[PDB]
Formats: sequence, C-alpha cells, structure tokens
Amino acid sequence: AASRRLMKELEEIRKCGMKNFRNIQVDEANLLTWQGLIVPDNPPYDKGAFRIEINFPAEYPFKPPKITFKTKIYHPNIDEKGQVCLPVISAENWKPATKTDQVIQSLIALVNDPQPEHPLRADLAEEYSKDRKKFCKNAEEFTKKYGEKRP
Amino acid sequence: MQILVKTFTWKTITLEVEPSDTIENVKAKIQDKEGIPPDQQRLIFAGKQLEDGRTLSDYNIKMGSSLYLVLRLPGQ
Amino acid sequence: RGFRWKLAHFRYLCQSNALPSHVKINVSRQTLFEDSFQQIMALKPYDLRRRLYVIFRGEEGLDYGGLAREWFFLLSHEVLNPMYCLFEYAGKNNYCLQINPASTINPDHLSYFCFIGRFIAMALFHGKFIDTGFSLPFYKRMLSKKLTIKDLESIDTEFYNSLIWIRDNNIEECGLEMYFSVDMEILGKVTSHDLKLGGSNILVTEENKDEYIGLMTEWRFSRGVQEQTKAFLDGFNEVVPLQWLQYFDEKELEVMLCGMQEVDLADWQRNTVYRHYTRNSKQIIWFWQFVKETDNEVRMRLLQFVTGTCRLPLGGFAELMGSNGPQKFCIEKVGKDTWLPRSHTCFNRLDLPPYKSYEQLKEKLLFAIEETE
Repeated sequence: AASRRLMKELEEIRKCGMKNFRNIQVDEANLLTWQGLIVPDNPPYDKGAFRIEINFPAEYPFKPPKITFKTKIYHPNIDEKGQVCLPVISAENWKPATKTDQVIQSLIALVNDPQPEHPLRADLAEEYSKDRKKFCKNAEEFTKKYGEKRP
Repeated sequence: MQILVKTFTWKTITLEVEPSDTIENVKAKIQDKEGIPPDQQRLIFAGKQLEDGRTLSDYNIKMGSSLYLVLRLPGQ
Repeated sequence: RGFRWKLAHFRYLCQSNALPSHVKINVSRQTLFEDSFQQIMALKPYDLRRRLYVIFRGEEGLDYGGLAREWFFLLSHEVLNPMYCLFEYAGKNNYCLQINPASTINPDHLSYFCFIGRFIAMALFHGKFIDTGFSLPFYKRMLSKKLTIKDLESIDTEFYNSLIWIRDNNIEECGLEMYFSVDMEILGKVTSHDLKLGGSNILVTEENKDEYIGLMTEWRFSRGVQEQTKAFLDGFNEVVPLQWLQYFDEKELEVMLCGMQEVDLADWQRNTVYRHYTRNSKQIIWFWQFVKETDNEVRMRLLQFVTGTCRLPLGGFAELMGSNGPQKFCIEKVGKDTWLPRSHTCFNRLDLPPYKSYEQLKEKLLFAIEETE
C-alpha cells in the first residue's frame, strides 16, 4: 500500500449498503486480501451464509481478483476446493474498469441461480438441469450442516 | 493446520502441519512427499528465507500460508 | 535469400572462425550441472570455439558410441529447470523459458546467467540443439529488436488485455484509480516501482494515458531482470557475436536452437477446430492442401504464426494449450480478403479471410507467415 484504488473500492463497498455481503474485514498492510460473508436470498441457500476470500494480485486492477469459498457449498460452478468459475473475473473478460462490488453482485447472481451449461462439477450440473428439486434438498442439508449464520 | 508449499514448476504441495513444527520437520515432510533431500531445499515465506532450527510460528506462518520451494544450485 | 541462406551464412561464419585443437569437458551424469559449470567457466570464450570433447566418466571408453549432443540435451534440461530459480516458465500453461526475477536468491546469479549465455552460444556455434528454449520476446531481445505491446499477448495475456483496454477506451468518467507506478510480488514479498519521477503520485488520465501505456509495457518486459539479462547477452556475445544473428528474426532463432520438430499432419487435422468454417469449406480444403504440399520449415513457421512456437507438447495436437487452459489449433473465418491472415497465439487461432483461389490462399498465407518481419 500504495493500493490507492483498493482503498476507494473498500470504501465504496462498505458504504454501498451491501445486503448480501457483509462482515468484510481486510489485510490492511496491502488491501490484497479481503474476507466477507455471502448471504443468499433465494433457496436452496437462503438458510445459510458463506465465508469467502478475495485475493487481489499485486498488479490489480490489470489482472482480475480470485475468489475462493472458505465455507463448503453445494453448487455446480464451485468446486470442493472452493474455487468459483465466475465469468466477470475470468482471464478472458477482465476489464480494468470492473469494480469489486460488481464482482460480488455477479457472484451472488451466480449463487441465487446457477448456470450448468458450463460447470466445475458436472454431477450437480446435470442434477440441476434435470431434477431441479433433487438438487435443492441436497443443497439444503449441505448449507444446513456446513454453511454459516446469521444469515 | 494446513499449508501450501508452491513451486515454480506450478506444483502446489499441501502439507499437514502444527505450529510447533520446525523448518527441518517441514523439509522432512517434503522429502517424504516429493523425494527432495532437505539439504538441497530452500523455503521462503513472505520474502523471508526460513532458517533451519526456527519454527513455523517464529515466522508467524498461520494456516493456509503459502511457502515457496526453490532448489539450491548443485555446485554450491 | 531466406532461411536456407541465413543458415549457410551463420554456419560459414562459425566454421570460418573455429580455433584448432579441442576442448575437454569432463562431467558425469550424476554431477552434470556442477561439473559443467566448473569446466566451462574455467575456459576462455575463445576455447569454447575449439573442437568439443565431452567425456561422461563411468561410461568412458565403451561407449562411445555417443555422444554429447547428449550433454547439450541433458544440461539444457538441468540449467533451464525453473526449480533452480534462474529461468522460469512464461505462463502457467505455456512452457518456454524467461528469466526469473527471484534469481537473486542464488548466491552468484550473474555468474550462472553468464554460464548459460556461453552455453547456448556454444549450442548455436557447434550446431547442436537444446531441449526447450526461450520465449519469443526473449529472442527479440537477443536480436536487439524492440518489444511492443503485441509482444505481451504471448507472455502475459491479462496484463496485455488490460493495457489494450485502456488504449482503446475513454477513461475520463471511469474512476480507474491508476497511477504511474506498479507493484510486483516476488517470492511472497510485494514491491513498488515508480514508472517516472514520483510516479506513484501521478494520476493516469486521458492525456497521459499513452505515456503510461508505454512505460508499463517496457516495465512488464524488463521488470527485475536487467542485470541477469546483460550477464547472459555478455556471456553469449563472447562466444558467438550477437551481430552474426542480425539476419535472423526471433522465429528463425527459435528453430535454430530447437531442432526441426516433427509435425504429424494427421494429428494436426484430427485436432483442428473451425469457427464459421467447416471441415468441408474449400478454404479449409485449400488450407490443408497447402499444409501437405510445402516444406517442413514452412510448417514450423506456420506453427509459429498460429501458436507462437514451433514446438509441440508431449503428446501432439490433441493437447494444445492456450492462455486460459487447453485450446486446439483453430481456424476462424474473418472479413474482407484484402487482408492477410492473422493469428492469436494465446487462443491458437488462425483468422483466414475467404480467399478466391487456392493460389491466392497459398500466396497470402505464405506471405503472412514468412513475413513476420
């Protein structure tokens, strides 16, 4: 730090209201690591909350951030090592003008309703595409057991 | 706890470890998981080269920390 | 006066400049790097132009048999191994060497880069190939050619896209908080570089944007390896004058250090994909007729045009990697035909405008791929 863009971004995440994302504490030596909580609204994750880490590369905003889920989760696009294939921050769509609050917003959007035409976990993908409801009940005992509170 | 020792060959080796463990112990866990003899290993953390005989906590290695594994040149 | 000729020229320069007698390189496989580095460093550049006698002790008199163009393969594999922290891979998924800024953690790193410089020049000088080579920007530096923003695409694609995004968009109402400085992590430790005086306090805006883009581009190529690079070029130049290289481009120099690779024309066709073309559009039919017809050197050059390298992964075309992950050789149909074909090495993609005659496709493709300055 340096990291004068990361400050403005932290400021305009804390004050942006952030209903679905909270308890955002940060490594304040260089704001290159954030931790926060995702609080899904629609089922099958509305009975849970999820610790994530956001890792900013040293050359941010030239390279995108990396999001990992610290809390386990049952999602066709999040592997069991917590990696989320979130398109807006992929190495192919990353723009410099993209702010972290838009990142989160699209992460939420991904939690609320997945997209299984491209999945990190194929099972799941098909268990969503076919059988939308056998998915949810399993997602629910996963979030019930493994996810966090409040929400 | 659990740490990631990262190489420049893009292998991430996960190690099972306690804050009590010495740098020598962690080198030993590397020799066992990779075959690399400790006398030719270099561990670095957050820009500090980890001296043998100290411990993970002296260096404040919390969990999920990434070490870096580099080899010593054969000659020296 | 193309590659064939450049090659004869370079070979003649070497022949015509070789000292007599021989030079003894005594190593053993078990201690190949330390023995090599010891042997080569004790000799004068001139001596490295005498005849080469390599001994592998313990294999000593039967064989050879042999021999050590094996030393060149084996050693190249040792000294260029990123584990040792002298050179590093260019990206996660593409595997051609560049200098690692972390190299300083080696007690005398400038010596080892001088060694390696000598070593490679020895390879060119004695017409021996080495196992894996360097990135194309690396080669351009050796030829003293200027590195440009498009040279970035191959070695750091995200940094490239970001750079270009900033060139091609108005940013005034964009709240980018960009300053003339830039940070880099090495071995876990983060450091700050100003790009001009007090650059960390100068704000990037529409009016300085171009200057900024400029300096970033240098910095990204140059960052943390000025001294190792000079050590290398010096070590190389003592053995084989860099000026002997002046007729070569960076792609030809790749091919001179690697051999001519084996391309299985079947393996290629099986694993090519087509965007807005098909296996039956006769631009493609024409394409594959050109791939079968010509030289093996044209094929490598073509392989360089579309993929940024003449080498193939372990396995063949079925496992071609790009920037973001795997990506097969791909031909896509682009607009007009008053263009030349273009490529995207990070996507491994040939943009082939629909040409009007097999001869037209043949002459334009061949002009695009041979004319890379």
